[PDB]
Amino acid sequence: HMLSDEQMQIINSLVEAHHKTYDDSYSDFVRFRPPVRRLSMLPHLADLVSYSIQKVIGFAKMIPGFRDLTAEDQIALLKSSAIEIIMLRSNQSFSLEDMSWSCGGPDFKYCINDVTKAGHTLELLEPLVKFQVGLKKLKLHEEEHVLLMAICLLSPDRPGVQDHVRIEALQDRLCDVLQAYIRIQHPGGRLLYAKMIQKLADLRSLNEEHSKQYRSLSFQPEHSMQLTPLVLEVFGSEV
Amino acid sequence: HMLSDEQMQIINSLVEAHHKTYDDSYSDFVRFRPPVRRLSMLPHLADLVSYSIQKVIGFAKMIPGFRDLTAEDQIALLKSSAIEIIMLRSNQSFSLEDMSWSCGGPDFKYCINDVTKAGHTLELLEPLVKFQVGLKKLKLHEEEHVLLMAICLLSPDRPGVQDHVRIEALQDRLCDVLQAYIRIQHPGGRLLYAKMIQKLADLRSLNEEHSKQYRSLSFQPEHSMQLTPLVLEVFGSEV
Amino acid sequence: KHKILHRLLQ
Amino acid sequence: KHKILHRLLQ
Ligand SMILES: C=C(CCC(C)(C)O)C[C@H](C)[C@H]1CC[C@H]2/C(=C/C=C3/C[C@@H](O)C[C@H](O)C3=C)CCC[C@]12C
Ligand SMILES: C=C(CCC(C)(C)O)C[C@H](C)[C@H]1CC[C@H]2/C(=C/C=C3/C[C@@H](O)C[C@H](O)C3=C)CCC[C@]12C
Repeated sequence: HMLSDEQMQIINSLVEAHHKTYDDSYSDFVRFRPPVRRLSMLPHLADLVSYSIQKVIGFAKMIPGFRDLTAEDQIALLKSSAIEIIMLRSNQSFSLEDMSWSCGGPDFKYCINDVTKAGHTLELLEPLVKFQVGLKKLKLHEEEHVLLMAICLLSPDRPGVQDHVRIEALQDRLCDVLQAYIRIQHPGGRLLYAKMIQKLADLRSLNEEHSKQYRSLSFQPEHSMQLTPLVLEVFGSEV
Repeated sequence: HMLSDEQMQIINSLVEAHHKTYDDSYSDFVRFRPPVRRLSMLPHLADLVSYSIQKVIGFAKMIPGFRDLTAEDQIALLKSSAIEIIMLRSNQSFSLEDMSWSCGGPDFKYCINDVTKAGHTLELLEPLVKFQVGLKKLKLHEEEHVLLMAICLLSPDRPGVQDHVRIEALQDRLCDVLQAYIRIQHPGGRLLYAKMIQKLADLRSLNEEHSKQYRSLSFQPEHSMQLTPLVLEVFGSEV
Repeated sequence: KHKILHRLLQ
Repeated sequence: KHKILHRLLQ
């Protein structure tokens, strides 16, 4: 009926790592290629994603146990989970009032229609937005949002993972933290853990549709040249 | 004592091609990643170069005879001449009043010190600036500037060219145009052609120092990730 | 090999 | 192979 000392240190270092790698001011967005509203939004959103991958890598390196994985498994885990973690962390800027991501003035407010102008279609953006409002209605604690991202990232059921048992145990140690956290520290949350595990299944199906729609981008050199070298490396097929 | 009809059509289509691919307003510079003044200038100048390569490719495709080369020789010629053509076309924005490239307000005015903040050292920027003021003092006609770029681009003495004779003949046909042009249409220019051919030799030695200083960039992934996919493709070693 | 340049060269 | 990610992963 009370969190372990180990379980709160896990929560601590995961919450601190999210604060180091998530800026609520979004002030760095002025450094991206400006948005334009042909694929007019693709340079700005490709910069936005590229920046976000760098933040996700910074977060991941501070999940307890992730550094001790081989560099191969680290890369395997980041390559196939990155768009899910971005979709997850992006909920901090999502808003039900506008059904958009509000990261600034009108410039860094990302409508559904802006993201279409980046080479993605409704069949991704429709489930993605729906996912965001469901996620938003869970009204998660900071400790739960942060745990969910790390549980998502530490999925052993991902292409190319070598050490299935080592990461499965890591993901299990984190799920136990989340289950205990919700039960001890979240009133009225007895049905919440199941709803977050559901959100992971939603992420796989969004990840699948994105990577398919991304392949269609990356095969047109006129569009792929608008990406960044990190994006291309993270979302392409290698070892 | 009078230009051939063939020689003026060559001049015509080369001058029109430069106007299609060179904007004197520099209005597109707002679309680059903004400059910052660690390598703070590298994102903005990497965008500037990447844009310029796209313009040089547009110019080259309209040099008479360049389209009929194999795609291999076209790529060979563009890969090893691109930074020289950029250095050549950049003279349109250079200014002796400031010894900088003035493409806008204070933002798109590129001091010598800004370019150092993009990962290049004085041993390139010192000969480069000196090259620009010498080039500027030639006070070239539009027809000569345009011819010089195409003569630079059509150099058969470049790594990987296959059809040495076909491009040598093309470069010869263009040099004859320039020699005749200067003699017929440029009063007091009887020593000018030799001075432009000298500028080509200057370009080789600047190209050599840049590609060496670029190798030192491209081997540090933290810096190379700041480049664009076109830059990386054009300045790297492939077939 | 030279994906972008081939496309840019029409 | 994964030049940037290896560097980013320290
Ligand atoms: C253009 C897109 C990808 C193009 C490529 C070229 C990668 O295919 C579509 C993606 C699928 C979706 C998913 C999240 C979506 C968004 C996130 C907003 C934020 C702001 C802040 O909260 C930080 C946070 O990190 C974050 C990323 C809104 C834009 C579209 C975004 C990236
Ligand atoms: C940062 C640099 C390269 C970095 C990489 C990453 C490529 O190594 C240094 C280069 C060597 C030099 C050469 C020309 C130089 C300049 C040109 C200005 C213009 C404006 C307009 O006139 C259009 C014109 O096209 C053009 C390019 C000024 C900046 C430094 C520039 C690119």
